[PDB]
Amino acid sequence: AFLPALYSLLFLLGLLGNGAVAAVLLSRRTALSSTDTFLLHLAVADTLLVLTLPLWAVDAAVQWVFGSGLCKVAGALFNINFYAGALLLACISFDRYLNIVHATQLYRRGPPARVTLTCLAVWGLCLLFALPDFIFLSAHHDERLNATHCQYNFPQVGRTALRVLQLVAGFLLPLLVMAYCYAHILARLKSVRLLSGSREKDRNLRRITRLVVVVVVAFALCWTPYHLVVLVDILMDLGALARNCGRESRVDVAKSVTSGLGYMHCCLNPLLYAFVGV
Amino acid sequence: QVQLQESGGGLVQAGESLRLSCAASGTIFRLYDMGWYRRELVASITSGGSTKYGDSVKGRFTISRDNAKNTVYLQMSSLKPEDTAVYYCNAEYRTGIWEELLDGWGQGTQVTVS
Ligand SMILES: CC[C@H]1CN(c2nc(N)c(C(N)=O)nc2Cl)CCN1C1CCN(Cc2ccc(Cl)cc2)CC1
Ligand SMILES: CC(C)CCC[C@@H](C)[C@H]1CC[C@H]2[C@@H]3CC=C4C[C@@H](O)CC[C@]4(C)[C@H]3CC[C@]12C
Repeated sequence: AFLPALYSLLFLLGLLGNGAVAAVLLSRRTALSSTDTFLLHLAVADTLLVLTLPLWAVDAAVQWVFGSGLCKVAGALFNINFYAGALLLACISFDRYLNIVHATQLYRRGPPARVTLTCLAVWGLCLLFALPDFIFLSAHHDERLNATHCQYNFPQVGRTALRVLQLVAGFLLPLLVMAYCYAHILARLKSVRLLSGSREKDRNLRRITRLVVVVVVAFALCWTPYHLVVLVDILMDLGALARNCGRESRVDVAKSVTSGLGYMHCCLNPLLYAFVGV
Repeated sequence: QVQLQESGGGLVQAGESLRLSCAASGTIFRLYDMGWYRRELVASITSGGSTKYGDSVKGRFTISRDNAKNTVYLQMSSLKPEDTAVYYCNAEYRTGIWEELLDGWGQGTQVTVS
């Protein structure tokens, strides 16, 4: 009813905004800054997750009918959007740390395409980390009175290990890297007069840092509840506390709502690049 | 968006000493530099306590700063009639952590000796 309608609305808005920003950035692709190309790549890592909405819309309408391959692709895309976002934001925050504190940047004055190879490497890591979702997803009929719904299918022995490795990597390497880099950036920026020596090469640096920090705060605020929920799940499966077989509905609805919020982040990004920074 | 209060100027006899005080108020995130100018600098002090004087000053004038009140003071001893001029307080400030550094001059004061 309402779910297909809002899925269609999200698809339209996200596709329009992300296509617009990608075209705007690519119109001047002959020469791009490091921040500009990182934003371009985390937008092309998001257009795919926007494209995959109508599948879930028709799934919520009647039933999944597309097949196993489309299910694998959709699951892999959802699990790769977060990895691409986290790794790209960690790289951009490390670049900001290099520019601010040490002032020894080499992306533009060094090798011509260091940024391109870094992005290719993070794409490779994203695909390698998404392989477990590629290999363990199928459209099982489940024999539930015509209820062919996409779901994982594990031997139940390595599910906890896979979940804990996913959480550790994707929410503890980028988290620590970004926290350290931004702590040092703020410490160096609260107690300095001029970055380099100028008043025209210092203002734009602060503007760029403002844009990047609002982007990463939006990303964290959108993608944190899902990982907190999965952390609660993995702690529950290890027999830590609060196992009572009564909160399963709560964790399921929490997973659903956090997945919805992660889907909304796609349309949140372009308007953020729109109103601030003009 | 910065108000500068200047005090200390007025009538004084020759061969005496005077104290000029300049204070800054408003929505300021931080203050970095301060100084006094006649179009040329006479005494400048940074946030780190370093003091710079012009070529026409033989270390006679004393410049001090108080960051608690964000107030700068300039003491001149053994004044001369040639010191009769107009002195303008200066200040460099940042109004926000993401904002450009920019400076705002003061109204100015008149100093006359003998
Ligand atoms: C330090 C505070 C916080 C916000 N921040 C500020 N910078 C300022 N300059 C000011 C100011 N008032 O001047 N305030 C603030 Cl909060 C810089 C970024 N930082 C982190 C950066 C880390 N991330 C956590 C995170 C990141 C990525 C992912 Cl995947 C998951 C979780 C949490 C946010
Ligand atoms: C997970 C599976 C199903 C999705 C397939 C991965 C695709 C979408 C990835 C892998 C290689 C990627 C490309 C690698 C490099 C570039 C060059 C850049 O200037 C524009 C984006 C572009 C062209 C990337 C777009 C996304 C891309 C095509």
